[PDB]
Amino acid sequence: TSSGSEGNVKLCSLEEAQRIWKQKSAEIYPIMDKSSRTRLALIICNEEFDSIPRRTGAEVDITGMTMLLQNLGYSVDVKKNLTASDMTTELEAFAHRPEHKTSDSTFLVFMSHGIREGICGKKHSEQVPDILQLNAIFNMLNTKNCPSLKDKPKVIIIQAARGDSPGVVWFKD
Amino acid sequence: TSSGSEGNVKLCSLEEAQRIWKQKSAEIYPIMDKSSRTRLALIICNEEFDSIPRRTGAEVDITGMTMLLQNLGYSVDVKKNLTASDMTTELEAFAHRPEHKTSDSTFLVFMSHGIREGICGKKHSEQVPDILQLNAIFNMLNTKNCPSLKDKPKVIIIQAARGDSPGVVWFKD
Amino acid sequence: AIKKAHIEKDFIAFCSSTPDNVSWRHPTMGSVFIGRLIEHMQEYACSCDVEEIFRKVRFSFEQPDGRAQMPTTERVTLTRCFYLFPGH
Amino acid sequence: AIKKAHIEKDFIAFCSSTPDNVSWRHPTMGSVFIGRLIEHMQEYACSCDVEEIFRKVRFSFEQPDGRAQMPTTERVTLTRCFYLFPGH
Repeated sequence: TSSGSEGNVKLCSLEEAQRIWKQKSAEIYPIMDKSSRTRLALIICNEEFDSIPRRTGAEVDITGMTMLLQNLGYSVDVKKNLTASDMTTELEAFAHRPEHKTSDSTFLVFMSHGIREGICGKKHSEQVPDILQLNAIFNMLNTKNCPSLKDKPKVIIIQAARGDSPGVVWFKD
Repeated sequence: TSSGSEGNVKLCSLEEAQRIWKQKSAEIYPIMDKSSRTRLALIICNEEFDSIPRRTGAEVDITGMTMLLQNLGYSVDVKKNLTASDMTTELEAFAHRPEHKTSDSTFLVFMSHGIREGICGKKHSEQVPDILQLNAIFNMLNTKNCPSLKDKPKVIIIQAARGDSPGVVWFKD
Repeated sequence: AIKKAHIEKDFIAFCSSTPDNVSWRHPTMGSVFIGRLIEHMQEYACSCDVEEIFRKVRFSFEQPDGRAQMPTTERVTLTRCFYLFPGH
Repeated sequence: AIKKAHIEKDFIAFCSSTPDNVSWRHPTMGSVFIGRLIEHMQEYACSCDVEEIFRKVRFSFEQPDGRAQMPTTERVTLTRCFYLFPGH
């Protein structure tokens, strides 16, 4: 049933979990007790922009990802329409959250317009760029800047174009 | 025995191969017939430089990687002490080799001094940089510039520093 | 007592396309990468680790149409398999 | 007839360290990443796909010493498992 906390996410049974723990030795990330763990996730989604086209359909993405991450056991913070500076501030605050200490993992989701260099902030234009680089995201979440997430999986998901090209070439059969 | 063509590489048995083909459906890259395939690999290693320290021990790396790739069924080209321009020329020539048409995969190995921006050529100095970027390697081997390797695994291995930092932080137990 | 730890470890990034290339979004259906990711996470979180799920997502994009893209896994320092164990 | 193909697909890169960070080499023993890669390829090519082997290599570096580094997998567009099938 999809009425449970995990919704439409297919459950891992007790026999399935033991099969995973038997096939691989000490090569799996440990998960904390369900009763006490405080898993955190952050979604930053930019839909409304100053100078570039509105991202219609972004609400569907926010809904889908929020519900999915909740299904997987994460408490989800949703932040919308931020500059690159605001995203940096938000990421810094996220890295400082006390819950990471009693968590086993985290998810970061970024959804916006994008260019080769990185992810567009709300104020982005060709004349005056407003870009958050993937490199900055990693730096803000690493062991130096986020010691609470040491040894813990940090999954970064980015929906954004990476340039203007169609990503295809032709060939003949 | 290590006297065979595969040397010290542990063999995959017929029962082990069928176990791999049964556990996963159509999610494995196809391998071409051993009798007819012409697998190619390229090693570029820079040991002797104009302005930066000599890479002592590089010969051990060349020997090890050459023998390993041969053990895995690849015909190995070894090129030494090249500028970034020479590496580009060598990569372009490699992408044009007719053998890729009758191959199922390729390996590219780069070994040199390195900085954040990329891989050092033989003439590299802080004043006059001589750098090959990882982005250029991908571009030269993609479907546009190397159509013969379409749908085929292209493995790039890079031994090179990526900056000056020790890569560590302290924590207390 | 103090001990050394890697500054950067246990990361995985998953981008919607390859460098230089567009990523597609539908006005009512949302972003295709996002929708495809959710579907695969819902189906495969129970049995596959995250690296494996991301590979499956990439495979679903293999055959290119009018709106083509190839999701890319980036800067991976996962030292173990990350299983979500949904339900646990 | 012509058909569309992804411009960039079926790539995997494996770097000796994380961005900003050093990679170590011994004057007589060679580069540690290279030596470690060979050892793991020799042992695990028979049973594991390349993505899995690279993960194992990363794990072998997990505990940092005086000369620490964390190999990183980059820009992955492998849509399938790449098994070497040594002997075949």
